[PDB]
Amino acid sequence: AYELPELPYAYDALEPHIDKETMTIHHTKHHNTYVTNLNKAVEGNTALANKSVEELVADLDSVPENIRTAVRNNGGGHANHKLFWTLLSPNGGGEPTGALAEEINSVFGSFDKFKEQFAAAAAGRFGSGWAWLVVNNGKLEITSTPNQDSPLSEGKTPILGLDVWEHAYYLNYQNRRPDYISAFWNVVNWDEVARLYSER
Amino acid sequence: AYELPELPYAYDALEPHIDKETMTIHHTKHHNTYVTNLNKAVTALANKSVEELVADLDSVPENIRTAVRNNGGGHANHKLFWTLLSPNGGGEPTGALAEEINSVFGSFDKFKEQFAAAAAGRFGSGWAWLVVNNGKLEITSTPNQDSPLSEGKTPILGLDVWEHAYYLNYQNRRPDYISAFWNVVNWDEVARLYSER
Ligand SMILES: [Mn+2]
Ligand SMILES: [Mn+2]
Repeated sequence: AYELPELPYAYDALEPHIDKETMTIHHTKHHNTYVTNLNKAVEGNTALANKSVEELVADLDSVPENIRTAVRNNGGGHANHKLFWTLLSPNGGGEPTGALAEEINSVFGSFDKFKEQFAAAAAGRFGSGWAWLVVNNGKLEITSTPNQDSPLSEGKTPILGLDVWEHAYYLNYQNRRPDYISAFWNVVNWDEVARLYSER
Repeated sequence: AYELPELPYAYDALEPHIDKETMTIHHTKHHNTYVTNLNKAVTALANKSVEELVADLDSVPENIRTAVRNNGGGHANHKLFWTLLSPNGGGEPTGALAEEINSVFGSFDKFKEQFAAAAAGRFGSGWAWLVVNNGKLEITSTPNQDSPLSEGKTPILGLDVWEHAYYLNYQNRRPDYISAFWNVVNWDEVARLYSER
C-alpha cells in the first residue's frame, strides 16, 4: 500500500536549475508509475507489504523470484525518487556544515574534491542510473548504480543521490548531462543530507 | 578512423513521427560523441569495421574493452538505425520477408505486438531488435549500447529506446513513440538485410 509522496515545494520552485515541466512529469508520471507497479507486485504478500520501501529493497534475496525483478525495478524506483525529492530545495545550495562537512573533508580532502569526484561518477554512468554518496561500514564513499538499483541492496546507506536517467534532464539540458550535474549543486539541501548522515 | 555517416534524408523528413530537433541532436551530438570516443579508445582494431569490432570484444584489450563496447556499440547501432528509417517508409513488409514474419509470428500485427512489448519492456536504456539467429527470426532487446552482433546474431530491424530518442516529443509516452515508429520503417531495407543474413 505504498503511496506517491507530495513534494516539499512547488513544481516550479527549482527553476531554472530544474524546469517545471520536468518536475511535473518526473513526479506525476515516472515516480507514480513505479508506485503503481510496486503495489501490484507485492499485492497479496502481506509480509513484504508491511515493510517500508527501503527495508524491502534492502533484502531482495527475501523476495520471491517470480516478482523479484518487479520489486527491484519498481521498489528501487520508489525508494530512489522518494529520497531524491527530499534532497532538493529552492533555498538549498552552498556547502555542508557540522560533522558531515568534517567527514567530507577528511575522506575526500575538501568539498570541492568531493564535488569533482561525485560529478565524475554521475557523468561516467553509461546508460540510465544514479550517482550516490553513501555510508558504507560507517565510512563515506561515492558510488553509482544502473537503472533503479539501490545501494541499500548492498548494505550501503545513501545520504545523497543524483538521478542521471535522461528523463531527469533532457527537456532542459538535452545531451548536456555535465551542465545538469553542475546545476544540481544549486538545489541540494545539505541540511537534509546532514540529517540522513547522522541517522546513517 | 571512424567517421559519422550522413543521414539519407533531411533532419525534418520524419516529422511528425520524429521531430527535427531530436533528429538533429541525436545525430550531431549523441552519435557524433560515440564516434569521437570510439576513435580515442582505438592499432589493428582500426582497420576492422565497427561491426566486426563489436562482433568480438573478447579480442579487444581489456583496458579499453568497455570504451569499445559502449562507443563501438553506439556507433554500430546508430549507423544501422538511420538506414532503417525513411520519409517514404511505413506500410507493411512484403515478399519473402513478409512470408517469414507471418510464419514465425503468425501475422504482421502479431509481430508488431511482440516487438512493441519488447521495446516497452526494456527497463532503462537500450534497444529492441528483430534478428536472424542461425537463420531464424527472433525478437530481442539489449541494454545500453549492447549489440546482438556480440552474440552471433544479425540485426535486421532495431528501435532505439534510450529516452533521448523520444523525450522531446513524447516525454514519458514511450508506447506512443513505438507506435509512431511503424510509420517510418523502411521495409525494403529490412528485407534486403534479411536476404543477406
Ligand atoms: Mn527519475
Ligand atoms: Mn540513440
